[PDB]
Amino acid sequence: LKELIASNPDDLTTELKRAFRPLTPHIAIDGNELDALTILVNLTDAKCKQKLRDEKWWASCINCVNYRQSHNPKFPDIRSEGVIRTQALGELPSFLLSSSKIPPYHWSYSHDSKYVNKSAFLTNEFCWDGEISCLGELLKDADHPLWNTLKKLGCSQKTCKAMAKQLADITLTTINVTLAPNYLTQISLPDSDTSYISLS
RNA sequence: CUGAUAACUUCACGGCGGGCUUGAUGUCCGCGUCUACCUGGUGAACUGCCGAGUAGGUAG
Repeated sequence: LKELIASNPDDLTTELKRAFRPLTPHIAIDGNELDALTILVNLTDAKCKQKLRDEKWWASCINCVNYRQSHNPKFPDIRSEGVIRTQALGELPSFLLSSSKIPPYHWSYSHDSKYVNKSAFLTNEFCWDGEISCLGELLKDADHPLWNTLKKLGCSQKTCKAMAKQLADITLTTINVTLAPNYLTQISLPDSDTSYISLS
């Protein structure tokens, strides 16, 4: 929503740090991606990564979609040991609310304190012309645009892109919380007349 | 069968010093409140004597 006509607030560099992490609508790019990804590779480990993009590139930044999740079991008790990436099942009357009424794209990474700097390149949002989602869903095909920094930035060789294609095939259905043992809030209610249900 | 069960935040602490609000000021003119008017004691606590005695004691 903040395009290249007003992409420079000219105060300091908090705009990229604000627009990477989701609490707000996102910025749209067309071909000016080299302004972002020469900082993005140098976020971990500005026109310096051009012989060392190919290090810290094996599986570390790729593995952080498995720990990326839709729903957060660490609120407000952080020792929970989960990952939940499944939206809902059902629809409501209109006076009630849920996380179904609003678009599911603000998902992020909650696993570790030392791997905070590894949630880049696969958890953020681009918003090209609408249907705003994350990067792991729209990058599962062969013919894809905006690949100028794949044909030009020659440090990124073609040996691990197919692993990123085949590793993120099906992940929208995996749910695994384990109640033995953690700090998970668990509750019981009568759903039927006799058969209670211990939901969470 | 309650986002389940459990869950002692606390110790010390000097906002003080100084300060001329004043000057002047015509509220007045006029003005018919009037008419009418039963609070009643049914008959109802008497007749005498003494006291010089509107005071005081008696008999019935």
